[PDB]
Amino acid sequence: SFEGKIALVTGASRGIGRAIAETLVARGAKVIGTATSENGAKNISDYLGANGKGLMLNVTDPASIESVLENIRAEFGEVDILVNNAGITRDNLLMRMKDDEWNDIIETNLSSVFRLSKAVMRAMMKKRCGRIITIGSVVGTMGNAGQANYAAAKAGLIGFSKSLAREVASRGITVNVVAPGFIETDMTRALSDDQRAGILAQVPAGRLGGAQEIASAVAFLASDEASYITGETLHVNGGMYMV
Amino acid sequence: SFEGKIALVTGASRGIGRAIAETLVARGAKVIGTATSENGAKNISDYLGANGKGLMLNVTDPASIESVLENIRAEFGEVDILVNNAGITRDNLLMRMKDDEWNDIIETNLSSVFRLSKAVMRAMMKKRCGRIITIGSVVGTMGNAGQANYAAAKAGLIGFSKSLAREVASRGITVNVVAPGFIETDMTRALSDDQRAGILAQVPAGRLGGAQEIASAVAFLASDEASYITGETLHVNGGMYMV
Amino acid sequence: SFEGKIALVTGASRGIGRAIAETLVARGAKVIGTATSENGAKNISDYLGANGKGLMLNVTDPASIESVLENIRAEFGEVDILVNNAGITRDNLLMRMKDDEWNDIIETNLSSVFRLSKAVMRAMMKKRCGRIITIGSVVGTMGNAGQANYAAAKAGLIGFSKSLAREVASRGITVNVVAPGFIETDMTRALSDDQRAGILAQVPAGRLGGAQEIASAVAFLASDEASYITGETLHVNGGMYMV
Amino acid sequence: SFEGKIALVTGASRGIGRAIAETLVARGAKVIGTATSENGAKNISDYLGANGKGLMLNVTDPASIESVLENIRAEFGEVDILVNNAGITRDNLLMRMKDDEWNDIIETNLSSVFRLSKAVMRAMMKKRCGRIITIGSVVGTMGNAGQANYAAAKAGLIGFSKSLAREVASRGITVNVVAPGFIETDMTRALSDDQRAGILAQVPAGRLGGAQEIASAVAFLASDEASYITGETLHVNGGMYMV
Ligand SMILES: NC(=O)C1=CN([C@@H]2O[C@H](COP(=O)(O)OP(=O)(O)OC[C@H]3O[C@@H](n4cnc5c(N)ncnc54)[C@H](OP(=O)(O)O)[C@@H]3O)[C@@H](O)[C@H]2O)C=CC1
Ligand SMILES: NC(=O)C1=CN([C@@H]2O[C@H](COP(=O)(O)OP(=O)(O)OC[C@H]3O[C@@H](n4cnc5c(N)ncnc54)[C@H](OP(=O)(O)O)[C@@H]3O)[C@@H](O)[C@H]2O)C=CC1
Ligand SMILES: NC(=O)C1=CN([C@@H]2O[C@H](COP(=O)(O)OP(=O)(O)OC[C@H]3O[C@@H](n4cnc5c(N)ncnc54)[C@H](OP(=O)(O)O)[C@@H]3O)[C@@H](O)[C@H]2O)C=CC1
Ligand SMILES: NC(=O)C1=CN([C@@H]2O[C@H](COP(=O)(O)OP(=O)(O)OC[C@H]3O[C@@H](n4cnc5c(N)ncnc54)[C@H](OP(=O)(O)O)[C@@H]3O)[C@@H](O)[C@H]2O)C=CC1
Ligand code: NA
Ligand code: NA
Repeated sequence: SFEGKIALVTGASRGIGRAIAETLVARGAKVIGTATSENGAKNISDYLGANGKGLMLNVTDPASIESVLENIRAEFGEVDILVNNAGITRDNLLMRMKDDEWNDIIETNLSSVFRLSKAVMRAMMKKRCGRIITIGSVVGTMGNAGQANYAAAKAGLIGFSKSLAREVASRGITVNVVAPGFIETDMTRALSDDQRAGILAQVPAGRLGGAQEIASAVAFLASDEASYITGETLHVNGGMYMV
Repeated sequence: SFEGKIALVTGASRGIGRAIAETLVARGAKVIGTATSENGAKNISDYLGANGKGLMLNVTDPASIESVLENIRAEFGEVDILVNNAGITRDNLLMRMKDDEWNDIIETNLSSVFRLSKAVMRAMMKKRCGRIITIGSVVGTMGNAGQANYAAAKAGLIGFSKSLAREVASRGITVNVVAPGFIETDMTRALSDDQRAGILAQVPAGRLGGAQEIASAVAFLASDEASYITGETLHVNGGMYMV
Repeated sequence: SFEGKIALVTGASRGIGRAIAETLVARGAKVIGTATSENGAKNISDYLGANGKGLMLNVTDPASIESVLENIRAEFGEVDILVNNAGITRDNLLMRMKDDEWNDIIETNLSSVFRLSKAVMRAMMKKRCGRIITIGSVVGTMGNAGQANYAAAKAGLIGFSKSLAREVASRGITVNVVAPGFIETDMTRALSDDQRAGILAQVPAGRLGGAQEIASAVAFLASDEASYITGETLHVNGGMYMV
Repeated sequence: SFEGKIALVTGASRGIGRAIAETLVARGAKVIGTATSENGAKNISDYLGANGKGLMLNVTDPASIESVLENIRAEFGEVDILVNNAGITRDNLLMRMKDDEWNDIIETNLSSVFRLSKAVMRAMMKKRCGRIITIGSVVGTMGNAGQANYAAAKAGLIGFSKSLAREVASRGITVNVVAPGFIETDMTRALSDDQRAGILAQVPAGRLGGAQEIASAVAFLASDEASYITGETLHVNGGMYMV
């Protein structure tokens, strides 16, 4: 399914990013997963073993981006599949939201998509084949109190993706977004009973999503069987929102 | 894979419906495909072989629906996956559109979705597992001059699907729409050389889609890897429209 | 603002339809409001007085539609502004939904839009000016358990409107949808405390909408100041849903 | 009318911003319009006369924002209506897009919306009344080749607006977006004869929009007749895109 393809998955330490990396490996890809520390990069190298490696990447630092891409090109080849998964939250109601909480979210969650996409596009255009998949959020579509920064970044990456899709579609490259709802992570596992119940009440499916479920959606769009899907957002949210 | 799941694909004679039926068989489903005539049903039985059967079905006729589902239950079992693919066009500008052209489109393309979905839901709710997937159209979301009837039906089945999705989500059933752009079939071949050039100019991918590309999307949603996707529309249109 | 214009408002007896009629009159229109009984038509004639009249109209009966339009053409002139407000509900979970509850909703809420729009379009096309505005619902966009019929009709009229908009836009006619959320009516006034509280919890604004608020939106789109809005849905729902 | 309401319109020198400012004055608002230079501010003061004032504002500079709002509070009072109209383009295909062209668009077109909205919200929350309206673009929803930066900002401000809308709705404040299609201004005049023909071919209305048509939409949302509209995008594009 992905035999001979090279994938770059940003933020592949755990959860969604790790499930994406593992799924792509399971279906034949060579995967480079990234973390913000050399130790995180080591842990990624450890689970990937013979099927890829971990590298330290800061998606807000241009020099870090060039270093990582040159390493990949030296050891593996040109990136066929880019999965923009790295992302953070800095929640606050707007009157409490600090300028840094705004700027860091825009930089890490939106400007990252610009930087990484631009860095891989030339080789994909030459090859007349490629996949760019960004992990958005239901919050980008519905909005959410206390997450106006996160919502701005997650909505903004859809506008970005639609525009890039229009630029590259004629050369067999697709550019799409997967938008998760509530996914079980270490964060949600630490919530109280009342807090989890409050989350579940929002989801018609009546459960949290799994990291693997997001990985399944990404792997579908990354495949040869999604060649006619571009500029699309695939919502994976148990019916929490419906558009 | 779909080992031991029973799928009903309406309108499986050719084009998108046939591609869906073949894909579901290849991945382990027992498939019942339908045509509007007994001769068409036999042709379906021929290609399905030991993995399924063709039946004559008119999706506008309640007696036909009832007879077909009883035949399926007697020979195979209860339907696990319903694919509402049957559909027609009756194109005209509104000023020329005949009552029959409106009504036949509503009955064939919209009311069919109600009738078939209702007819399979009880058993899916009992098993706490099910898939309903309806083939929509880009035209349902974009609109198209000369197709106000078709657009009404294809938009209407999205509203229907979101509502049903909300009713059944907590019992492990998903209800989704796959919305193709222009696909090379007997619905499209009838266009002129300049209509085809006009359509191609609207598609960033620079090509018509293939029937197998829609089948790939349907098969993804029908699978256990799409359990957290419900009330969603998956657009497969080469970038012709982006939402 | 509407001096010299003729408006037809279907279902103008009370609530939204009556507020629409009154607002259009207040801004200079001549208004014909419709009801399903001769007595309802009388009550409309009574509030409209010198600024229009009531007529008995059944939006599912073609002969009734021709009769009403011929009366309007004789007494007033050609319809400049059509507001499709007539609509019903027949709520039920899908396994309890009767065929008549499906068919009556499609006929009254969706096929009506086809019939009335077609009946007024020729004169608007000749005049190179016109407005068609249909009252949709938030349910058409979000879906709702127990309203799959209503949701199908309300979503279907958006697809219809987009297609018709594309057909007529070049001749200065716009075709739009106003989609209310929860509006205070006689129905909601009769609800229990717990029932009203359950509704309000869904609405960030924390109140029900007024019939006049929907009328304001319709009057805006009907005006000369909305000439560049077409194929659009204007959601008036206090933030109950956001697209 | 807006008797005794104070409106701030960013970028009111010409085009859409000027039309918005003039419309709000004509309907009784006291208007503060802004330009990036003192010479531009005087030109605004000239046209506003006794009904308002021009001020120099840079929406990327926190000190400029603070100074301007203090000037408004000292002379007029607290802002009741904020119209975020200031915006720029820095067009390029992604492969040629410079870091500056990305960053300046994000700062000017997206982060400005955060900064200005935050700066007026406290007083609106105290009064239990307010309007925030941001000028988006069709490109935010559709995407456009060569405008991935602009699209990211214009999509991003929708996510922002939905989130803020959710925070403030219960206190009688609305937060909405008006999304113009192609409007005859200094942003568009720079296109070639064949670009203009290419744009016109994409607009069913068969014409560019007027600046006053956007002002009409803004004025409707700013009014007391749009109290139940929040978190909404009002598309004013002649049918160029339909959602
Ligand atoms: N419910 C959920 O969890 C949902 C998550 N998402 C999205 O999924 C993605 C994964 O996040 P989440 O699920 O919270 O799980 P994590 O917090 O495990 O994933 C975030 C990853 O991003 C990396 N990262 C953070 N900052 C930077 C930076 N400056 N440069 C490079 N990498 C960075 C982290 O690296 P490190 O490991 O080195 O710290 C980490 O691997 C995000 O984009 C998030 O918005 C979307 C919808 C729902
Ligand atoms: N082709 C395209 O570009 C696109 C197609 N679609 C949708 O995809 C679906 C399949 O389209 P496509 O393969 O192109 O179409 P085809 O016309 O090739 O096939 C239509 C199928 O539906 C069956 N059918 C028609 N009427 C009825 C009825 N009353 N009861 C039961 N079955 C019926 C036909 O049966 P029989 O063989 O007996 O005539 C046939 O098997 C449709 O829903 C269509 O709207 C959507 C977007 C684009
Ligand atoms: N919360 C709400 O109330 C909302 C309502 N809407 C929509 O607003 C519209 C008004 O409905 P509602 O608010 O329930 O108030 P009403 O029930 O007062 O309005 C319905 C109107 O439709 C007329 N009508 C019913 N059947 C027919 C028919 N066959 N032919 C012609 N006219 C008919 C009725 O006529 P008569 O008076 O003669 O009985 C009545 O005037 C509907 O389209 C509804 O879907 C949308 C969103 C929210
Ligand atoms: N024209 C069109 O077709 C469309 C426009 N839009 C949007 O409409 C809005 C106005 O567009 P339009 O009238 O065409 O544009 P113009 O270029 O005519 O005007 C832009 C305005 O924004 C001001 N401005 C620019 N940068 C800054 C800054 N850093 N701080 C404060 N003010 C600034 C300008 O000030 P100065 O005069 O001092 O330079 C000017 O008043 C924009 O947000 C644009 O994206 C959306 C869709 C279509
Ligand atoms: Na989708
Ligand atoms: Na809208």
